[PDB]
Amino acid sequence: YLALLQERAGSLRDVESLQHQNNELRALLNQYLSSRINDELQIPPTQII
Amino acid sequence: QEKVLPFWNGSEVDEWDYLNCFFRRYNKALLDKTAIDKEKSRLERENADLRSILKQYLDGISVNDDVLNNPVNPLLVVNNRLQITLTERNKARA
Amino acid sequence: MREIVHIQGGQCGNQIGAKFWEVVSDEHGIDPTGTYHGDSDLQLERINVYFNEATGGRYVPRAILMDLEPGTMDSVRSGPYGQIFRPDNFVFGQTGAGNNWAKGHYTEGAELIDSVLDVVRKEAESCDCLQGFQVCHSLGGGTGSGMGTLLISKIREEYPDRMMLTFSVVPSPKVSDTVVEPYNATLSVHQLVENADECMVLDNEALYDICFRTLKLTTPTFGDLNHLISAVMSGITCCLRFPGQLNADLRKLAVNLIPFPRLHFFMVGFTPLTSRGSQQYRALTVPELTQQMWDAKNMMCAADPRHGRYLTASALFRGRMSTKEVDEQMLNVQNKNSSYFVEWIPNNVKSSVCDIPPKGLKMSATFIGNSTAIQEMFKRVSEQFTAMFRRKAFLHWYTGEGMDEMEFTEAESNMNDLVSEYQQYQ
Amino acid sequence: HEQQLGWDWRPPDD
Amino acid sequence: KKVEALGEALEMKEAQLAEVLTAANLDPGTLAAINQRLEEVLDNKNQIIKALQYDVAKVSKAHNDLIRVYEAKLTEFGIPVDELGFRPLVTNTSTGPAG
Amino acid sequence: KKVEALGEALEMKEAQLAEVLTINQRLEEVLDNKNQIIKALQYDVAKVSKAHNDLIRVYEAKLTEFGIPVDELGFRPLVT
Amino acid sequence: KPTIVERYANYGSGTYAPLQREGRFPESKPLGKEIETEGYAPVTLKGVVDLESFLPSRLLNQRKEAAVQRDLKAINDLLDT
Amino acid sequence: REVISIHIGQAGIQVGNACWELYCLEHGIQPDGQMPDAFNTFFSETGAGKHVPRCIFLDLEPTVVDEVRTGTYRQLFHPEQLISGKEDAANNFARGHYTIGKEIVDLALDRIRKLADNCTGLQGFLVFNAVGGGTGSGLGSLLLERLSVDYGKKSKLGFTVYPSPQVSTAVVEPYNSVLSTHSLLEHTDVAVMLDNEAIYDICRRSLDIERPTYTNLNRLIAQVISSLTASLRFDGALNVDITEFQTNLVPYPRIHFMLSSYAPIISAEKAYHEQLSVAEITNAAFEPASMMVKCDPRHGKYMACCLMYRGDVVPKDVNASVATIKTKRTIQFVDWCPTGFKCGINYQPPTVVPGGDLAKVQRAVCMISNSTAIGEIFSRLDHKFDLMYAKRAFVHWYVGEGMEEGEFSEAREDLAALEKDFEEVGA
Ligand SMILES: Nc1nc2c(ncn2[C@@H]2O[C@H](COP(=O)(O)OP(=O)(O)OP(=O)(O)O)[C@@H](O)[C@H]2O)c(=O)[nH]1
Ligand SMILES: Nc1nc2c(ncn2[C@@H]2O[C@H](COP(=O)(O)OP(=O)(O)O)[C@@H](O)[C@H]2O)c(=O)[nH]1
Ligand SMILES: [Mg+2]
Repeated sequence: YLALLQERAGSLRDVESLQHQNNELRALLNQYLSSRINDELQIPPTQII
Repeated sequence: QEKVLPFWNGSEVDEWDYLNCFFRRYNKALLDKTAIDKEKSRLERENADLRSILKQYLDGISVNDDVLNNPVNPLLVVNNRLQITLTERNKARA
Repeated sequence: MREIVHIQGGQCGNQIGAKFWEVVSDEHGIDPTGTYHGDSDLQLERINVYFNEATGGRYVPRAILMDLEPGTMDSVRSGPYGQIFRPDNFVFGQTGAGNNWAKGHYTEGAELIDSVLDVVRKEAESCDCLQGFQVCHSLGGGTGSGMGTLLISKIREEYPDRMMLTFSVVPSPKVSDTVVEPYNATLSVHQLVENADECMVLDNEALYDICFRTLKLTTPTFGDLNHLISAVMSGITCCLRFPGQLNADLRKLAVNLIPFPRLHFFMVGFTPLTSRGSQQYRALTVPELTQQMWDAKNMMCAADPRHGRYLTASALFRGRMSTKEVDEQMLNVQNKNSSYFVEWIPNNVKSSVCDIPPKGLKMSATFIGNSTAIQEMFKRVSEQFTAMFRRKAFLHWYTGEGMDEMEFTEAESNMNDLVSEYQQYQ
Repeated sequence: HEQQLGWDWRPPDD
Repeated sequence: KKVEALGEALEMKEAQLAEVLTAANLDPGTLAAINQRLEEVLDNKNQIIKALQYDVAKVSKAHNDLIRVYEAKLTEFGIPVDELGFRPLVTNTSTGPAG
Repeated sequence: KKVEALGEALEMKEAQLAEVLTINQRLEEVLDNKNQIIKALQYDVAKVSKAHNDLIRVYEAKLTEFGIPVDELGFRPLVT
Repeated sequence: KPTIVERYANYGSGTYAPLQREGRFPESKPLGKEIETEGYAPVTLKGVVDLESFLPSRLLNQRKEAAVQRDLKAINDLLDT
Repeated sequence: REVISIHIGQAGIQVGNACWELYCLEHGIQPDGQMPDAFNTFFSETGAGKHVPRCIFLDLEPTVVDEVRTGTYRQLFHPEQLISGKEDAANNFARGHYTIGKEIVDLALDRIRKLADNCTGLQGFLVFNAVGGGTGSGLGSLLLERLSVDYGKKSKLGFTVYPSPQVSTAVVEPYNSVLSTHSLLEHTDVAVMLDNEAIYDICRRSLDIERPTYTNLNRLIAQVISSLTASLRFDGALNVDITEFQTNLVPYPRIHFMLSSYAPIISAEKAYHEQLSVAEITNAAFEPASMMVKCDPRHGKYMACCLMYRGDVVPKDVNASVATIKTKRTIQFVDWCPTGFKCGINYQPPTVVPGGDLAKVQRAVCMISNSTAIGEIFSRLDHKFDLMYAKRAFVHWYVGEGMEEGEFSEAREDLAALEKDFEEVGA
């Protein structure tokens, strides 16, 4: 049971770190989705994707 | 939570059913850890998806060898490949 | 009156203690033959703190060597100043420690520690009014931690009224000597935080960084490192040997430093440490000795105080100086670096002044801090422990000698709660 | 017993 | 079998909801919004029930443990008169809410 | 866990039935029952907290009446 | 310094009220590495059935041997005789 | 502090023939046994300046034992330890373990015990053998089992030679090695592994010789043994002994098969030009071409490595070099141990043999490492044994000489289990 508790604590810390990284990545992606080069092209990467 | 309620939400005791409350606590810990695992399992896959979309977006801006190598690319179009791909994606995402 | 018995555990502790005794003999002015050939009487006024008049001036140190091999013992005898210790105190087994905590705390400990207690008790009863114990060892080996730590525990149980200084060379990640250093460090701090009264923690990483930056040495062998550790352990307690304008006993230092009975790990440095070349240019007055004292790169510990907070500091000056100058130095340092200091302790610095500077130097100082950033070493060692304890690596060499997993988990939990206790206050 | 899993604890006679 | 009975109840209630909505055919927006704000009311009710039940349990445990610790201190000091009786607590152990 | 989840699902589904029927009076009476449960439960919390404070008072009075310990020693009790 | 059993039996009936003077505070984490698993628990039957789906395996249910076999064979033959 | 040395079979005693020359050169003992404390580990003193080794050389064929009985070292040894049987085991495990093995082991053991009694403080046994043949494999297995039964707790180091992956002399050495692992795994405590082809390639690359005889191999293995035992005799900054080896290099009970390497293994004409400071000899001790065993460490991970520096070494350049090794990328330690190194230094510089191939180098490094890069060797030997065991080939000899079937069944399953154990401890 104690081994299980230790594994749970490790998993919780990993989940927290992963959520942090995901939030940072999503913020960066939203930053890219609004740029001068995003509109100055005759073909937008938004439509390309 | 389980520091103040480790047991749940009168004759003598037999050895087989002797540890049932402890197994209740053990099962509570197992359920919580399984929930942790499920949450993580969704987080890493969503993170990977975000990484992929970010990478292909940066490719969309840049002028790169793989951008040219991908036959479906606005940078250089041959035989309406890009237009066919766009209409296929439109009908698939409709 | 007051005196200190000394013990040198293991090879590292033995060599550090040998250099310490050379330094002390130089400061007190005695020959390697044991005779007195100093200059002034202020040194022989109070040699009974470390030495005993044997027969017509042949002063004998009050220290006991301790290891499990004869090679190191022969080396210390053959080295200079090694012809002064009492041969009745060269206690040592023969089998071999094997750098194993079990082999130094459960078998060879059980086969030699009755004898080591017998000799140390003989010395502690020969000396009249005890003041404390002094022990030198490393927390990365088998007989450094096993032998020395069991000796610490037994002596604490037998004389539980004497202040105890254990000087611990904690392992440092970059200078990785052996493979079981984290295991030994964990199993040693588990007992130190519970029995011993204060350990001064040192590390080879900072002991090398100091030699490369401040000393500007080219090839520093272990002689220079042991020299620095000596010069620290010599000035840790000078108010006993020499008079002072504001004396400070060891118990006074302990009570001023340790706020709670479980926060007694001291990170220590020495000043001045001037390179052989730039010394002729350098200026040595109090408001630069103090600047180098609080310089984060002079600390003999790879834990930058800018990564934590200070609970208490102790500055022991040596030489004829200005007490008001010292006090204004400490006050303005606190006001300049208020952030690095704890709020609920006014005047976090305890200052002491002794009237006799060391050999040659005209002014000197020693710094002993109780910063909460020292949790970094324990956190790192615990991480290195749990990197191996998940897979039980190198664990059968202790399991076969008779230690379960229960005490390993106990020691790791002890480290974790110690880190928590440092972190909570900060 | 009383902490982990007893639900009842009874002393012996002597 | 209790789970099976509750599943049957869920199935019949869901079918009744489906037929009622397909019969009424009212506009989605306003009726949906009605649904969400009383759903929120119900959800907050359930959450506060859970939290306050846990609060009762926690305060009762702290109460009983502190009673025992005062009794122990007084009987150690030799004060022989004990006054208060323990409340019907379910879980007894060392924990945080004592000092 | 499945039982409790099914129970709450049943309750919410009945709530949707009641609201889309316009039954609702019964749903609001159930809600009033829940509110009065809230009231009784928080009143019990108030009772136990006040009794906790009262026993702190009686114990400090008992200690001070003999005076053999001073008012406070060692640990400090927490107050709700 | 008491034993663990004595320490647990002394305070209350299985508890411990640490005095604020010692400074040993293990019952309260420094709030940095705090633990709270209440949010992760499922609130809907969809989550319940998903957790049920997760991990069904745990849900459901040499030379030394040769030497020992040799020794037992020899001793069995001796008993037969 | 003393260690006993036993040499079984042609390869073991031939290696010892250079080991004792190297030891006498180190300690200044003349071949007859005179010198015109530091030797106590390897020699016992008596007479008017006379020293005799703590070794036994035992073999069945007397053809090679006569060579040491007559060749310039007759006065060195005790003229009883040179055991000689009556006829060779003929590469036959059953002839070396069951037929003839039961007749010389008594005289061998009753001599080992009295040498141990003479020894002041026992600290280890070290056994030289090659599993490529009957006389080595079978008899060494029997004797190692007997020693494990008798003494037990004392350390044992098997300096064992496996056959090369393709450069193979015997035809039955797959059988013999598979049948000898049953003891080399379970009875010895530390196995120091060799391979002829690796030394061939090492001396072809660095020692620039294309036709190396057995003399070169024996010399550059005797150098490794001397560098291993230098810490017991001489003084050093961080002396490391046999129990240190055991406690640091054996993470699990059934994982003890460690590689070896030596650097600089350099000529006499490149020694002046090419520089041999610590920061580069440490790197030169880690390339896969400098391993004394024909294995590729890039195919696995390093569990634990141990370094011994003889000569002029300061303990800071070792730290810098280990830091560089860890920061390197072409190698990858097992994620188990952060502190994966066992440093050790000495003070006696490497001892050149006059007329030899190596040179008077100021310093040298011997590295022994435990890594998962040996499951490949075990698997290849298992495969090349199973294929010959398929058609029931060469087995009638062993059948008529004492083996029946259970030996092969249990050896095969044991090797399978060992390979699976390495696989599962890998990741
Ligand atoms: N390093 C080294 N290995 C040798 C030498 N001579 C033989 N070998 C190895 O020994 C193997 C065969 O020799 P052995 O089996 O040891 O000969 P033996 O010791 O008399 O044992 P039997 O052949 O069974 O009689 C070959 O595969 C070689 O690898 C040597 O001089 N040096
Ligand atoms: N400062 C200093 N440290 C040393 C010296 N010699 C060895 N050490 C350190 O001591 C450690 C060896 O631990 P050791 O004493 O052998 O462990 P023990 O056998 O259990 O006592 C190494 O990591 C070295 O860094 C020295 O002369 N001075
Ligand atoms: Mg032969």
